[PDB]
Amino acid sequence: AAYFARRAAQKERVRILYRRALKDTLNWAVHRHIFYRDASDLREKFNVNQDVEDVDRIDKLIAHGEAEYNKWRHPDPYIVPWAPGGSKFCRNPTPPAGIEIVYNYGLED
Amino acid sequence: GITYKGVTVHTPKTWHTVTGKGLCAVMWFWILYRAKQDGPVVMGWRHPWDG
Amino acid sequence: RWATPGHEERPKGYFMNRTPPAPGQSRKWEDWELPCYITSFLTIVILGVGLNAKPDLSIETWAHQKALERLEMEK
Amino acid sequence: GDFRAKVWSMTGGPNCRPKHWRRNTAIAMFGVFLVCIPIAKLSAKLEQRPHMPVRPIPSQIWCKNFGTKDDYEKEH
Amino acid sequence: DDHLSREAVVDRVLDVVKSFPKVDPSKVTPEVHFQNDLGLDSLDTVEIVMAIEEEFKLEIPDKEADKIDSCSLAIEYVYNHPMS
Amino acid sequence: KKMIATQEEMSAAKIALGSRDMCAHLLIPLNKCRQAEFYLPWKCEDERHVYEKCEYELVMERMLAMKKIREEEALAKQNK
Amino acid sequence: GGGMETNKNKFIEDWGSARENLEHNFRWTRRNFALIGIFGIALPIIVYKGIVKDFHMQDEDAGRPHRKFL
Amino acid sequence: MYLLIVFLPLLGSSVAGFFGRFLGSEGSAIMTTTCVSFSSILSLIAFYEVALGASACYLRIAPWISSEMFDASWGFLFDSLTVVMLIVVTFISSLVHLYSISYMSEDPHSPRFMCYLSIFTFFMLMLVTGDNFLQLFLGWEGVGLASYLLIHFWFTRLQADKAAIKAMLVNRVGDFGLALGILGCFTLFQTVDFSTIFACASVPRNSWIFCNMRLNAISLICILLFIGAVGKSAQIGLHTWLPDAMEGPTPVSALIHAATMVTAGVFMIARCSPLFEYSPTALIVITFAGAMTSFLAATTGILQNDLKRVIAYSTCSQLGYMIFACGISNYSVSVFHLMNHAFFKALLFLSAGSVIHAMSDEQDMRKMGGLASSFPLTYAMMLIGSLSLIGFPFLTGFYSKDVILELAYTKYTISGNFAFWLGSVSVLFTSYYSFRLLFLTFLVPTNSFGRDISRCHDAPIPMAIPLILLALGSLFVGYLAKDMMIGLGTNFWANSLLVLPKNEILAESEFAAPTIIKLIPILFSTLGAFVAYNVNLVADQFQRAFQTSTFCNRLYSFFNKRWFFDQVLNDFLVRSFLRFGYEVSFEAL
Amino acid sequence: GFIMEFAENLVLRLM
Amino acid sequence: GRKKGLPEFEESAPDGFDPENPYKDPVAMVEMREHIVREKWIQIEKAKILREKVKWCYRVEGVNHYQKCRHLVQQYLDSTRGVGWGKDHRPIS
Amino acid sequence: PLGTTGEFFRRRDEWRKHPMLSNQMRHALPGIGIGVGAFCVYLVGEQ
Amino acid sequence: MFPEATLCFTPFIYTLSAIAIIYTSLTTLRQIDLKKIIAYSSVAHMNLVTIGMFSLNIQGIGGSILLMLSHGLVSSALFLCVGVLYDRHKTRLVRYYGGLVSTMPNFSTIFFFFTLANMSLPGTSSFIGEFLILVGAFQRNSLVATLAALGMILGAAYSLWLYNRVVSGNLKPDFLHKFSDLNGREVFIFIPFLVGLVWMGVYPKVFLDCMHTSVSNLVQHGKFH
Amino acid sequence: KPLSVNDELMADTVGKYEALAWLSGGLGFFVGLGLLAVLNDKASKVPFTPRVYPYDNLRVELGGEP
Ligand SMILES: CCCCCCCCCCCCCCCCCC(=O)O[C@@H](COC(=O)CCCCCCCCCCCCCCC)COP(=O)(O)OCC[N+](C)(C)C
Ligand SMILES: CCCCCCCCCCCCCCCCCCCC(=O)O[C@H](COC(=O)CCCCCCCCCCCCCC)COP(=O)(O)OCCN
Ligand SMILES: CCCCCCCCCCCC(=O)SCCNC(=O)CCNC(=O)[C@H](O)C(C)(C)COP(=O)(O)O
Repeated sequence: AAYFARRAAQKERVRILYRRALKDTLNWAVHRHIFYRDASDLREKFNVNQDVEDVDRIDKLIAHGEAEYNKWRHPDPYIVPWAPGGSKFCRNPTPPAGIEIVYNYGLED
Repeated sequence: GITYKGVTVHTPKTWHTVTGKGLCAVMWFWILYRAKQDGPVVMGWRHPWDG
Repeated sequence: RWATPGHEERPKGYFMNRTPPAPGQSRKWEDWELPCYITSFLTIVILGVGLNAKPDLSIETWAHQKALERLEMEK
Repeated sequence: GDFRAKVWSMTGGPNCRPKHWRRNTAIAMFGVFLVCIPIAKLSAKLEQRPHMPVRPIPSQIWCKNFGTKDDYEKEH
Repeated sequence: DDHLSREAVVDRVLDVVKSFPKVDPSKVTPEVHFQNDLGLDSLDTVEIVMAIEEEFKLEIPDKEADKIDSCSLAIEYVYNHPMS
Repeated sequence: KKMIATQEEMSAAKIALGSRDMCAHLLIPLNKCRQAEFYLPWKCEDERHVYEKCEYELVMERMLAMKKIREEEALAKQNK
Repeated sequence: GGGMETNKNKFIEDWGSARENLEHNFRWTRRNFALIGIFGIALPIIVYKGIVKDFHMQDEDAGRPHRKFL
Repeated sequence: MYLLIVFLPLLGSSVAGFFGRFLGSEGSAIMTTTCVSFSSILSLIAFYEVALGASACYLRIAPWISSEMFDASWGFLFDSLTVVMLIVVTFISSLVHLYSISYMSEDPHSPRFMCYLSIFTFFMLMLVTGDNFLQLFLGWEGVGLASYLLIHFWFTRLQADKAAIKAMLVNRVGDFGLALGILGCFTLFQTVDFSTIFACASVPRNSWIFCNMRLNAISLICILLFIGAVGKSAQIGLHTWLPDAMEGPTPVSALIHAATMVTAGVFMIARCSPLFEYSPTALIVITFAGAMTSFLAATTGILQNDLKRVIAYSTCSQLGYMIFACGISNYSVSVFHLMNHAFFKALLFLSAGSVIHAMSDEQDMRKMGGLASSFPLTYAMMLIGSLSLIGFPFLTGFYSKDVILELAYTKYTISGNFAFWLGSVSVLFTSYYSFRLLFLTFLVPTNSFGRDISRCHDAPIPMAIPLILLALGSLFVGYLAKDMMIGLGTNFWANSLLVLPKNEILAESEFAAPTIIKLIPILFSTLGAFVAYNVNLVADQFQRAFQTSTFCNRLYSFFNKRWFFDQVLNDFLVRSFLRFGYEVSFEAL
Repeated sequence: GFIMEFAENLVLRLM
Repeated sequence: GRKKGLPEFEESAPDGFDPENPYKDPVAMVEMREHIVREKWIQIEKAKILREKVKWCYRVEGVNHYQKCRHLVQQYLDSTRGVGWGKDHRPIS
Repeated sequence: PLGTTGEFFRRRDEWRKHPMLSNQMRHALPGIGIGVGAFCVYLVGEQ
Repeated sequence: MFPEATLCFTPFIYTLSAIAIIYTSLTTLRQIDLKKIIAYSSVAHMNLVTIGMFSLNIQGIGGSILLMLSHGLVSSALFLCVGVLYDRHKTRLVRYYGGLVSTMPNFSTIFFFFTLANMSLPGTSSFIGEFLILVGAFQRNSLVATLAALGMILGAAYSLWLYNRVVSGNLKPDFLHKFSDLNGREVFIFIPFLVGLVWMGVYPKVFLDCMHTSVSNLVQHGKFH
Repeated sequence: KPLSVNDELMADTVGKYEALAWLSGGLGFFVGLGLLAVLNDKASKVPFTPRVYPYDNLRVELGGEP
């Protein structure tokens, strides 16, 4: 089971780390012309380590990677305006369905 | 609008460009005209007529 | 946008959430509306025609004509 | 959506555009004028100007309390 | 103001996957697998998914971002989303 | 400079307190002409410049005295 | 679903019942003793001393002797 | 003619809010815009008649609260100070109403927005045209109510409601300070009228027993009143609400936050000047608070990436400048800078809103660039506003801010030196962040998305007329009103403002100072512009320090997260009070 | 003739 | 049936009320209380007229209000020392 | 423009060099030429 | 009736009233029941009233009578609003309520108006009495006035926070889905409160002038000077 | 999933005490500048004598005894 679970789950945490690192790298380096070198170096960090084949030493590398990312993460990242946490989120939302309005509610007899 | 690679940029109408250029030119001309009038006073080179 | 006639013929939703009456008929009043409307009319009549017609008896009007009289006599 | 067309609101609801808003707008403007007339008539009466203006000002056409409180010693 | 049709989505997504240095643009069908038909690194899949994200101006929640591993799923996701 | 604007005429022009300095006599016609010109910043220049010259003369005559008294303070202390 | 009445949830309802049945949850612990002997026994005394001393200082400023506020 | 200035917005709001179902989204705009515009033209004649004709009008309708001596009638006082604020409030409001006609052209609930704008205008007119401390307080609290109602105009959002409730809490502490000040005013003079209090404001030289302390009667009242200004004007103590209050519509930020309702504290200080002049202790506090605010906002606003949030710390810094300008006991310069800023800050907000609206509501400067060619008009309009803001020579922000800065130098006291230093560094920081906003939004290589650029439409007619009018204002009004307001010996203010003969330094400010002191802002602005160009437009981007230096990352977080005010203040006050109200008050009592 | 007169002379009678 | 006009209260201290023992004749006590209230209201509406005079002196004069209203200001603040049921400064009426 | 990641993202941004969006420094000061020309006309015409 | 005892017990009533105004207003934030939040908005007002009565001046005793009437209208109108909510939806927990601004707009407007009245906003009958009581207590003790003035801060906090839960927000169709705005009876019942709350808030001189002759014979009873 | 008892009130890179320390340093910067302004003693270096108004410093016009 470990050959498919205890190792492959790390092969998915690493994708998570790469994605959150790439978005943060783009956030810090505002200009596109500068983002390219930074992103290349960022992948070079992951690409150099791909020599690892034993869990005995990779797991702490992933832990240190998450620790490092959580330290250099941008204090104010970029969020799409209509994405959750954005500025246009829930501005004029589509009203929920199934809600009905009853007439002549309070009428004597 | 002109398309370079898929994306297109709509050209602004003549009214906007003319108005923007006119307002900016008025700003520059007003700044220069004021500089010729009381620029030396601000520079401290000569009083209004104080001395 | 400032020329086209509107789409909504009549305001959305009925007023006071009441189905409007049968054609060629009227909104039959409840058993409380007339005794409450005559009371909300006589109340306004009594207050408006009564508070604006009662004499201006007060301690801020009697004293403003007793101090205005002695503040003059000191001279 | 669908249920918000069955809710009566004084403001009018979302995307409200009555068929005869032009006539309603004209009536509303005319009523505002008719309710602003008495307000102006009252304002022209309770306004007090202790100082005569430097130059003839338009308020001397309707207002009449110009240079009246100059004898403040007899105020009440 | 109209959600672009599926084939229009196909055009741009295939353009994005085509414009990649490591891939071979010789045969790129909409029904391909990144790690089984094009033979790519695992990490460069994240880059392609991102480039899709900024292209359509949509933010994929990170959990199902890695779920996109084929051009088929990418088109379906960037199509069923209404705000795109 | 010995005062020319007496108390009664300064009151008549309603010169704001703090502007009733040694330069008030020039201030009265200047304030008369500012009102007649809607306080425009390019009508009343002859009147404004004379008053401003008066103010500058006052300030300079006061700064000179302050420099003199500071010099007197400096002279005494270091020559003790 | 022809009823205006709410579809009450067992979690919110029991939560509300627990948050309204706090009467029998006093346990006379030292934390409760602290919270009832500070913010129930000291703060009222501090406030009362404040008003009394304020009245005393108002009295002394006018020169009148202190009033027996007791 | 003068009740029509104050009640036209109210009548517009009572017809666009009660009968908006018959007028729709077009009639509810026409009604309110027409009413506010007629009020604005009536304010223009009021300016021609009261300020230029020098004949104030005093109008009393009826008594409101008539106790034994607590008399606060329904009175309106139109003097030089009142009319100057009128020609600003009723003009900016009338332009924002026209702006919202095209801005709220797709939003469903446009009529209620216009009703709220009109009711805000009416409350501001009640505030400025106030004869008592209560009719002033009525407007003072109604205006905060309108601000709260307009911040969460999109009630579906959660951040809008949080910002609206925080604004109300801060404004309510401000109203607490103001309420205590008003109570103090009655205890001495036994009146709340402005004429009687300002006439008898010199005689009292007595002491009170306040909160177990023997203080000075006038000084305590002045400090309590200044607390209200701190609450409303977003000063050092109470400012966090203003940056968060940007969640509302852009016309809301341009009107109730940029131009008006933050200048309410400055106006209250300026009007109560015949009272603040007799408490020298309070003036020191005002100067210190203004100096602190003008530096804190400037330091906070240099690292924001939100377009609207940068133009809020600018307002906070300008308010600090105006406040410590009153601290030097020069209220004419404070009102002059207030009226100047209400022209090049409303313009900035309107142009920013025009950019945001066209870019599909994109607010992050990191995701816009190269908009100068696409948006010619709005680029020019932001250039004019930014150059006015930084204080470019011979422009609207040059005739007031330079005077403010030279006045602090000639105030030879401990408090004046502090204000001079902080307000001189704030010029450099203001130039830096203003030019950063200009560069990132308009002149950098494009960093936006393809979809945003494809859907681009510049400002149409209803959103361009207010912009052009504000540009003409920010070009010429400073020069036009330089002589009447901050001239030597001017009688424009008449009895509106009182400066005692002892503390007036206007002449020395012009001719007692080295020429260098009159050029420090013009040099710091150039330095800031150069820094903002060199770190953004041509930079090798040494940001790697922000990724390797722990201190740099924490330092970046400090300025970005508003000096850690919200986090610390929340955790140590709000959370503590919430824990109290349950754990002690309800749990064990 | 006018309501105010009758109202005044009625309130005075009541008082 | 009241007669049209302002109320008529006789202006004289009720005979019988001797401050040595206030609770001796109850009838005079209530009359004395009402009378004292009446002169306190008179001295309040007299201090408000002076406030009106000061208010219209500050507005008509303008900048010169510091010398033209000095008499009125001190008169008003002298008649405000013993207004009535207010600050601790209570008149010995 | 260096590395596989950089090359990819750089190749994706080949639309940012759109002529209308490419250079914006040339439009940094919109009306400086016309304003300077008018001021020169004013300065020469006066004498 | 007891002039000599009221003066000696005045600090006691000030202390009790101030601590009640503080504690009750802080407790109100942590309630979940709609009718238990309003019932805690009455204790603070009725303890602010007992500061005015014991100040023994025209602004205090005279303003307490106006605050009593204003409370008798505002609280009895908020309880009517809660009854409106309860009669349709048989629940009182604030959690179940939200987004009523979209389905019950007239009720939202009326509830907002009475929330504004509850927080002592000027132009409403509550502000007149609140400010009169404050100016009647500052003249006697400056400290008690500050403690009473924090009361309006806490009241304006919880009064708008309750409304933000109940009216504004998103709808919750899982809990409750059928709605009905105010009926004919309900609007007509709320009308005399809307008219009697503004009439007392803009021109309270109609009520005050009927009491000064009687609230001044009360302010001085044992005093003869 | 029973609700928590305190379910009515519900800068990640900082802690309350650490951020308080940073805020205290930032606000002590102002105190340091204030003490520096005190040390500068600008009052002693005023370049002009106090202004002297006529008619005994405008005593009568400022409410003084006539
Ligand atoms: C009392 C002194 C202070 C006065 C302040 C006045 C400020 C306004 C007070 C009431 C504001 C209403 C807010 C509560 C309701 C929230 C919005 C609402 O639902 O109200 C309705 C009703 O519209 C109104 O808001 C009318 C109330 C305000 C307009 C009338 C006020 C009259 C002028 C102000 C009062 C005059 C005197 C003020 C000075 C003392 C609007 O519905 P819609 O905009 O169409 O959107 C709702 C969504 N849906 C359509 C799906 C239901
Ligand atoms: C369709 C409604 C939709 C919502 C409406 C929102 C609210 C709109 C209404 C606002 C309030 C209107 C009331 C007018 C307030 C301003 C005018 C004050 C009244 C006034 O000045 O006149 C006084 C009383 O006369 C009078 O005119 C009294 C008549 C007033 C009748 C009011 C009836 C209210 C019923 C309340 C019943 C409960 C009462 C509380 C126990 C007399 O003044 P004076 O004495 O100085 O005269 C001296 C002469 N000698
Ligand atoms: C904000 C700060 C930005 C982030 C800074 C850097 C943070 C991370 C730095 C530390 C991370 C590392 O070096 S360690 C992360 C990767 N290092 C390794 O040694 C992994 C060995 N290789 C594999 O597990 C597989 O090959 C796999 C990669 C799954 C590919 O899947 P395929 O088998 O199909 O190719």
